Amino acid sequence: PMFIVNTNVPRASVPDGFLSELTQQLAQATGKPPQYIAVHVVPDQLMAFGGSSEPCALCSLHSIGKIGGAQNRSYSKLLCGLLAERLRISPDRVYINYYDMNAANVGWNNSTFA
Amino acid sequence: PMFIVNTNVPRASVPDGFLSELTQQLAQATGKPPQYIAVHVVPDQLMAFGGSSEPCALCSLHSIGKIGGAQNRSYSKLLCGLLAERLRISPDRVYINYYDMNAANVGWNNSTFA
Amino acid sequence: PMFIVNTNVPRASVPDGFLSELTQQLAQATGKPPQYIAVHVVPDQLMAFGGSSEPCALCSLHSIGKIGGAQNRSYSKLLCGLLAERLRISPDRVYINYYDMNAANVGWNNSTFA
Ligand SMILES: O=C(O/N=C/c1ccc(O)c(F)c1)C1CCCCC1
Ligand SMILES: O=C(O/N=C/c1ccc(O)c(F)c1)C1CCCCC1
Repeated sequence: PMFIVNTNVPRASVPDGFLSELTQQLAQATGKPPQYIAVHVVPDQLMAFGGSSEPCALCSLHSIGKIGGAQNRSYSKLLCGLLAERLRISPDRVYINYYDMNAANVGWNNSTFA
Repeated sequence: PMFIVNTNVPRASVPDGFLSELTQQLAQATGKPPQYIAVHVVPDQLMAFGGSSEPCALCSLHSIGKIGGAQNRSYSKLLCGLLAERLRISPDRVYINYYDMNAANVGWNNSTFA
Repeated sequence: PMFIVNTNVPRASVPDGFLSELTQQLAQATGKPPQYIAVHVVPDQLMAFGGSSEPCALCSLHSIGKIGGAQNRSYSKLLCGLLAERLRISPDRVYINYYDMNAANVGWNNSTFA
């Protein structure tokens, strides 16, 4: 799985251990080994949500399977919770795009997961 | 809707009010309330288009519905026009990927839009 | 085609000519005219792969067609090879998401490719 967070929150406001927490929590939530989890946080972005520049986040979670109605609701609760607690971003100013990737469309280690 | 623009144009060349203009124009074009529109501009990027480092932009527009042949052509005219007028980027050096998202695959406020 | 690479490798470690090499190699691999190839490299990123902050890369390749099982394996060999040789990133710390875009969903020059 791959989780990316783009936010206007300042780099200094991202707490130590944030990437490790995301990795652990996502491994738990998706049921995939943490060794396969990639996380990426991009602070200090020029963005607006609803026409406002208050703290917000635009994210994406890509996974080969483990994507669906109920699972995505669970992921959203978990991730919005983390963003709210760690980055002080209101859940209603967070968008998370979920992508169910086909194994043949994910490259890794000179080949794909097909 | 979520609109992201990545460009090699310098931050200083992005006019004040650009995010607000994108928000307003997108609300009008998509027919959705501005409160749901998210915009993200990323300047000073290391990119090339056609092998050239002249001004260019790689963008994406994600929306739950309101994506299709005719609509996308209209979105492209609007957005390329704005990029040309505000950032001085030639329309033929702009790529905009459109994504019609399923409500179940968009997280927001601790849940999804499903 | 559009290729984007996000990495924690420092800007200074990206060799001169890297964007041109990616452009030429992608033109060759996809069979697409070089003038239609867009490349974007984003260094100095805050990311982790498998919980580790050792050099890694999260990438994406979007193309209208020319995406499939065998082709993606070939693209992965090519791109991981380039990332390993030029940025010193181990192939097993690279993820590349492949997207087969519909011509109607790609905007360019005030319209789409439909
Ligand atoms: O590592 C990933 O997650 N997928 C794991 C996975 C679980 C079961 C399975 O059968 C697979 F083929 C792959 C990918 C990383 C790149 C973005 C898509 C998910
Ligand atoms: O807020 C968004 O736009 N979609 C709005 C929307 C309009 C009509 C509709 O029936 C929907 F289910 C959703 C999403 C934000 C995340 C990226 C995809 C668009």
